[PDB]
Amino acid sequence: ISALIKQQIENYESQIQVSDVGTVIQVGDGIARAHGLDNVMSGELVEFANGVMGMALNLEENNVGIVILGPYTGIKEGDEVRRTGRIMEVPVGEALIGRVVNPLGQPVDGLGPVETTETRPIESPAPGVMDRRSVHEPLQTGIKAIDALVPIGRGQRELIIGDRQTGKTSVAIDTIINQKDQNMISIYVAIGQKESTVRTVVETLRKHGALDYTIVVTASASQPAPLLFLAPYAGVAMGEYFMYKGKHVLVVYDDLSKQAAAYRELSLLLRRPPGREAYPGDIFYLHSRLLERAAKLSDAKGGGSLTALPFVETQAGDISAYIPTNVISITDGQIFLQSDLFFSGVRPAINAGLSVSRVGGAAQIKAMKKVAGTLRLDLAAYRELEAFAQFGSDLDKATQAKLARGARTVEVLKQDLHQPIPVEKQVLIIYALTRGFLDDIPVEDVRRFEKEFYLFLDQNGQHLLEHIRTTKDLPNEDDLNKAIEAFKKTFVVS
Amino acid sequence: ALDYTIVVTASASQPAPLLFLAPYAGVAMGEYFMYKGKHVLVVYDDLSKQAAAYRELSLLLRRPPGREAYP
Amino acid sequence: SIRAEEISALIKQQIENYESQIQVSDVGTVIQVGDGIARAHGLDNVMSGELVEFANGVMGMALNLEENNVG
Amino acid sequence: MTRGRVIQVMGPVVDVKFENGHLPAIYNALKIQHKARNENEVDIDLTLEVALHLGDDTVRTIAMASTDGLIRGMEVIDTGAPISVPVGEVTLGRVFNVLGEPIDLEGDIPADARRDPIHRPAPKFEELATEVEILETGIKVVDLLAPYIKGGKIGLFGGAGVGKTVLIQELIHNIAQEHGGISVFAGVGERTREGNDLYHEMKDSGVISKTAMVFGQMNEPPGARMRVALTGLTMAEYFRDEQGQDVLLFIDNIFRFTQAGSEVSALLGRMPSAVGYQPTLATEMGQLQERITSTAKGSITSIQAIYVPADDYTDPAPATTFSHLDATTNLERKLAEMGIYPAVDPLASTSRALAPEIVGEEHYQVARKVQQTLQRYKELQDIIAILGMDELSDEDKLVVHRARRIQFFLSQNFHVAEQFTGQPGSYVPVKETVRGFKEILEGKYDHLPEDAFRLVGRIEEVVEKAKAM
Amino acid sequence: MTRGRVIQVMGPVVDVKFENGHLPAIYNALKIQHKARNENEVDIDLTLEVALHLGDDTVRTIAMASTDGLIRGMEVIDTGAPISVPVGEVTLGRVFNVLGEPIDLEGDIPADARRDPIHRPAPKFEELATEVEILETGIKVVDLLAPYIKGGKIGLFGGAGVGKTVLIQELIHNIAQEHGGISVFAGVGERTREGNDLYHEMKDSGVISKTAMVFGQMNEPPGARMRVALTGLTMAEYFRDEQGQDVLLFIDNIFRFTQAGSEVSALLGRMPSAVGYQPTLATEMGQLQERITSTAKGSITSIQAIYVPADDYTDPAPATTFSHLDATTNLERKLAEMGIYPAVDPLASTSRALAPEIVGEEHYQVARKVQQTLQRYKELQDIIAILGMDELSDEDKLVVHRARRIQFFLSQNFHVAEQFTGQPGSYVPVKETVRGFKEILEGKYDHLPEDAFRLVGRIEEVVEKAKAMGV
Amino acid sequence: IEREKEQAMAALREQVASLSVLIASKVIEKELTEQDQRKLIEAYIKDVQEV
Amino acid sequence: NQEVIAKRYASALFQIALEQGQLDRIEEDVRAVRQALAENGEFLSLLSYPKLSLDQKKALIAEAFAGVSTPVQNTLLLLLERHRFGLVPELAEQFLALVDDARGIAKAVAYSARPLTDEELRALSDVFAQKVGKQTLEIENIIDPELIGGVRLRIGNRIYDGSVSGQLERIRRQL
Ligand SMILES: Nc1ncnc2c1ncn2[C@@H]1O[C@H](COP(=O)(O)OP(=O)(O)OP(=O)(O)O)[C@@H](O)[C@H]1O
Ligand SMILES: Nc1ncnc2c1ncn2[C@@H]1O[C@H](COP(=O)(O)OP(=O)(O)O)[C@@H](O)[C@H]1O
Ligand SMILES: [Mg+2]
Ligand SMILES: [Mg+2]
Repeated sequence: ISALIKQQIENYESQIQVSDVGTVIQVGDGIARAHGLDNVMSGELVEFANGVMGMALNLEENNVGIVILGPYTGIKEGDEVRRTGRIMEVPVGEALIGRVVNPLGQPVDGLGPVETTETRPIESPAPGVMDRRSVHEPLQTGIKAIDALVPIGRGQRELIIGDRQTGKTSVAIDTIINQKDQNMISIYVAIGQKESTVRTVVETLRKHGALDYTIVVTASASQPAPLLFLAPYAGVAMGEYFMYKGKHVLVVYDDLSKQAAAYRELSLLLRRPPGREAYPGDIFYLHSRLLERAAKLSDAKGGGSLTALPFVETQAGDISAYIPTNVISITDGQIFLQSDLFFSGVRPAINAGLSVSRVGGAAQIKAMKKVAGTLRLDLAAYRELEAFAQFGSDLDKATQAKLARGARTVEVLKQDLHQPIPVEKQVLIIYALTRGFLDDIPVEDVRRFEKEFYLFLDQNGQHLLEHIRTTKDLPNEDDLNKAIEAFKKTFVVS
Repeated sequence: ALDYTIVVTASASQPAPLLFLAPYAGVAMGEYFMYKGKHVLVVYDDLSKQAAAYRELSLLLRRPPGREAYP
Repeated sequence: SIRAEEISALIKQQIENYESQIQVSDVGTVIQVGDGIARAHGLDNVMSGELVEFANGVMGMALNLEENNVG
Repeated sequence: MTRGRVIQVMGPVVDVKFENGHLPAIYNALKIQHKARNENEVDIDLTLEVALHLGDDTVRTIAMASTDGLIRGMEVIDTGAPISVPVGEVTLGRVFNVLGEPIDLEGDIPADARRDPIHRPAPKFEELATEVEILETGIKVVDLLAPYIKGGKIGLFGGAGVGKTVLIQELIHNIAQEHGGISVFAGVGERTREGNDLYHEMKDSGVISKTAMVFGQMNEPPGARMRVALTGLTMAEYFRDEQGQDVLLFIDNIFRFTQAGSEVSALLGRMPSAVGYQPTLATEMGQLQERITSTAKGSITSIQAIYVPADDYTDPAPATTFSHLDATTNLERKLAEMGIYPAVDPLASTSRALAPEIVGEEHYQVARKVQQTLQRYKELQDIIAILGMDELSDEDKLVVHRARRIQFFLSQNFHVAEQFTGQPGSYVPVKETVRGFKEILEGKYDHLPEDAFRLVGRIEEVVEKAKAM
Repeated sequence: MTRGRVIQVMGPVVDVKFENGHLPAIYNALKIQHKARNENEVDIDLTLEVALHLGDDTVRTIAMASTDGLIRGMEVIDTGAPISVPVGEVTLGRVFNVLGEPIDLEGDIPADARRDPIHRPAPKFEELATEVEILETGIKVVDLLAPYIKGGKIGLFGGAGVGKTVLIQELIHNIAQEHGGISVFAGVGERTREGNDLYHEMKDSGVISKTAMVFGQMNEPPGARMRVALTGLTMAEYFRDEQGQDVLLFIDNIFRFTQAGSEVSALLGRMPSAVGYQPTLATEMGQLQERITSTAKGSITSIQAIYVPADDYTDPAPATTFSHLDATTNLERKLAEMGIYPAVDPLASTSRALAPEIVGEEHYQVARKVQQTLQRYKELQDIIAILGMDELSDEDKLVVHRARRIQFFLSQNFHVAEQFTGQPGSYVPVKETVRGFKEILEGKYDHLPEDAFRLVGRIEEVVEKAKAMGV
Repeated sequence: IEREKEQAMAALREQVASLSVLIASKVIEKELTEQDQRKLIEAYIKDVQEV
Repeated sequence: NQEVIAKRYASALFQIALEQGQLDRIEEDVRAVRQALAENGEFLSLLSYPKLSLDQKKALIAEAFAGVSTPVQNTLLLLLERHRFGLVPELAEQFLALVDDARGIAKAVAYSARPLTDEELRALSDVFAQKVGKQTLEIENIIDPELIGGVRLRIGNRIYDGSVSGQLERIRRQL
């Protein structure tokens, strides 16, 4: 206490600081105008008298349009706005891993300061056409229906779209928890969520040890619209520090529709003329300069990637709305979550018809392809025959080989919560499903069959797991049929 | 029935402020008997005309419009 | 709300020629150019809906005649 | 000096000009006490909430009462704070307006009382509660099928003769009996005679001594109706923070909050957002419903009525409230006419907390078996209608014979209904209702008549009611 | 010696003030090159184009890159010309940004190369060529019902994620090798990874070195995306004017041109137009689209994907561009959710070349009878939806029974869609798709099941797929 | 607990710093400024030279 | 929105004063007009009164604003005809800013705990004239005795602080 004070009093030297100030004209609804600031540049961080930061959007001929980044109730007409000299810096670094911060990079969890060295600008250009490379590496989510049906590769943008209370955040937390073995650095950007739910999300990440590699960037529902507008841009600005070092980064945006609503707010308060659904004209460009800044770099740039998982909340499952179709035409696929399947018990409620992956298929691990093509056709046949053939009898093939296998596909593709599966066990259980080995186990016991089969594989079939873990191909099919038919004698049908 | 009825009228040809101030004159005539202990029935024939007239007054006074240009 | 005719080249020649007002009856100078629209200071004796030629030879139709400019 | 001049008056919007540097901050309160100096003037007591800074030392305010009589040049007090509202034990059993002044004729609150500001930032990330724990109400349909959360937002769907006020009143009685907390009723934008009826119901039911009422009603300007939930919530926050207890916070018709915000935005001259709503709809709703949270000190759990205009659950004013809700308790007319009190529709009522990781495995399995049994009974209603009660099957007759016992065991005797029915009413803890519904599902009480299950608390009480009949 | 200062910076839109009598013309290019004197400044290399005149010697410009870092008072250099783009044989095999600069890392184009200005007036009346002849595509819906024109404008209307980039890649795969002339690809506001994939399949398939590529992807600020298609177009019209070459032109999402205009229009000082669009939504697109023409010197057959916002065909930017196109294929989400790929609406898709004098008589009768059965089935949709197939009067049952088969034999497997499904994909000539649809209309294949017609090239493959199904 | 301890230490330090600054200001107020005014002018000149 | 229009009108009057070669007289009587309208603020409210006709208000300006030069009086009458008489002090301030930009005189405000001597003011002018690029410079001095032992000088919108915030800087650095 008294030693460092004397050392810093013996180490200081005198200086005169410049200020470069301006005075406030107007304050209202989170947006200010200000005289002065003659040499301020566009997009520069400015600082008010009380310590609140601001963002200069509009440089007009005598005033500067400042967007207040924080609580605007302490800012009055006549206050003093000074410059910082910097264009929208957030602190970036390795030291930010394990922390919960606001979109300006200031710590919110209360575990001390975040001691970083370098900063990156919030609005930086995307990688070029020749700076990219095709997505060929798997991003394993641990969800069986994702990793089988709609696979995600490192470097793409997979929209996860669905109604409220459909399990989007659960899918996000499962695929963040699964990256513990990989060299993936996750980022969870929470935009407009309840801060109690973000609190429980941080706690269920630290229970599974996930805060050793992930960063939570929160901008809650009570925060003003400028902090809601700059949460995803802070997410990519914290991810690109590791992306351009060669690392691989996952970035999840919880409810980008709550970013679009807040940018609609921030632009209608700037009195900009709105379009369809009262959104501004650059509501596409908002998401497009965000998600296109998430790439798979080439070997000259470093090889690192930035895989993004944005969310869009629909109203009554309408995928043909304005913000959903704006984000579908940016991303490389979608995972569409039903509410009918979610309330009928199918969790994760992935609608396998409306969900698609574009660079996926070139992302699967050379075993999941062979194992999961038949799974996808069986599930499509089941969910297009169940709605029509509910009443009345039919022929024996459509009564058995479609429906009695498709109910087993549905019972396989269900998961419990916060339990991601390694991909070799997924490959083996969908092999046992599609090769006709669950046709005698009844529908009500397929999940117990799977839970016991994983414990069987961890003891006896370890060579199969290590073969898929190293070779990535399936093992010898007779050698695997021996293990599955040997487990079936042990299993009790009940 | 005109031994106990008061009639307040504001026609379509009357200016929009009289259309706006007809029902407030109605309750101003009614509250005098209400706070003496009597019982009053007040009948507002087409308050939608009052809504249209106050829309007219607020738009000619160039107050900012809302839904269906009502203030 | 700045007016269109408040240009420091136009204000100069109106303060200089304030005592003896000269008339811009047939000539005119351009204030704004954009998207097929021209505001023109001057042109005191134009008719509404008149053929009007520029210095290039391009024709124009004088629709709006405001107080100190021509649309 | 902070003495200002009135510049513009136009409806509920007042523009006031101060000196330079002495401008009031946004959301501060501005009092106007003007006694008439001659016969050409009107006495005025009127307060104003600062909403903008317009420049030229001018401030655009919103008004909390009628602006008739205001003169351009009438002088305005700057209070230096937002609307400071009295907090503490002096508010329990009192009715208040949005300014924190008693509507009741019991007496005035003195000047030395503690007054907390109406506009507070929400509690931080470091102050919230990490675990989701269940607020136990003792109402079996609530804490068995749509369980509440300490810090939760709950949607009452119903009204007009389905037992909403009785449910509200029994919630106050049970929470203030067992959990030791208090309640706060914030009547936002709802009519005066229903506030009078609710006042006299809580007056003659004894519930009112443990609650505080805040009425901001229809006859008030939109700036007065918008700040009602905030001035009831800042009364709930005293007992969350200083006392550290679990508080209820009732907001009757939360849709009136959103539309009063839309009206204040239309008066302020803002460009309208999607449909007819303010641009700041999600931000105003977040600044309301992120202070209704559970901290380490206590909690505030809010039961809220939602209007859902045009029968449209995708309208932005329902759609932004539903992003904060955690449970819905659908009140049905059909269950009220059947003789089931409370009239909570068991199948329509859902909850985020009804999950095995939150409540437990036993409660979850019993609740899902109850829901499946009632759903199959609702499906067999048409078969019983077109075919008769008998000759369906053995399993269908058994599931009807258990489901009707279930749907009559859901009703309770309330402590609030003791003044009408004479029976004392019961608080049923959640382990006993899980045990009771498990024993009804396992067939332990098939031999008892089904009219003993109606309007009784526990399962031992239906044993004694069946042996008494 | 006459330079200007920056007055206002409002997003993509910069105000520059010059001296009296030295302001530029509309559409001229203005360069900002700043040196970052102290720590509080940023190096800037911006190009601005003039858009308006405001009076008091001020100029309303649109920036071509990001304006982050611009200080008021910064000095602006006038160039005296619009954005000049290098053109010639030096653009074949190269990839360009919006300023005409190469971005393929293979070098830099020399300063003595020929540079045409972007902004020129459209070709006149007397210069155009109005010959109509079929461009054969190998796609059954396109060959049967909306035949494309060798030298005319072609539009691919669709929603979001419905198949128009897959369809533009299938048309590149079916036409661009067979074409024997210069191709130009303008990427306006599509994905940047779709510019990487497409460049590498041009490299793999050898269509590069007879291809000039220009990308203005959705990361770019809207001043770029308003001028990308004009750069690709001045590259194409050099070839068809100065060389008389046949030119393929491909634009993915020319909707992004008008959307980028809408993003700037509010800041330019304009009142809102229909919906959120500029008032100039028709003339800004007409001054672009009417330069993409076939004249007496050469032809440009331009195939353009056109995004449709919120699946609303009545929106002004999809509605005002139907009048520009010769042949269209309207893609439907309702057909894409049925597994019908290409999801071309067979009724709403039209052409100027479905006439008996062009495709022949038999082609025309088969096409019109296909459209008649599909229209009768669309009329019977409500009776089928409520009352089912049971009450139809025994010719309407035959209409439905044939129209399911016709609707599924419009779907086809693509070469490009091999990465989606594993199925290798087909190329159906026009005579064989007319023969196949004629044999479906004659009743020859009523006995086969309807799932045997999905994703199948010719009608013998329908026969062998039904044989493998077990009929 | 460790975090709480660190926070407490930081709080105490902040309080001490605040106390010290006010006292320093009072001492400066007490101290004669005639000598100081000349020095400040020199310092300003030096600062100008530096910048 | 008034300062840009005042800059517009003042730039027009500045170009007139340079083309007539009479910049000093226009500066002097613009200072006189600014002092006369800052002395009494009821004159603008008198000229905003509707029952006075435009010719009567022009007669009030021609009788009252006499002795000023001819372009200044023509500028005031042109503002009266355009209903822009409310921005005459803004016109005067923008015009004197343009005149001081032409002459090279800069405006600076120095806050010092002691009243500065004239040699120190000349030294500060000689220091900051090379810093802002101007030829000469002016200092206005206000004591403000909350400052302790230093100078806090402001040129336009840039503050050169060396008085108190060294101690505030070091207590912000220790904490
Ligand atoms: N795979 C699963 N298995 C079991 N339960 C699940 C699963 N996924 C989600 N849930 C349950 O669904 C509930 C809500 O899901 P979640 O909150 O992820 O949806 P959401 O769309 O993010 O909701 P909101 O949009 O309101 O935040 C959770 O409480 C969780 O218990
Ligand atoms: N011919 C086809 N066969 C199979 N699937 C297709 C076909 N065309 C499109 N699709 C599916 O529809 C999606 C449309 O993608 P794309 O055309 O790239 O986007 P957009 O239509 O928005 O430009 C693809 O991801 C693909 O999965
Ligand atoms: Mg969520
Ligand atoms: Mg596309």
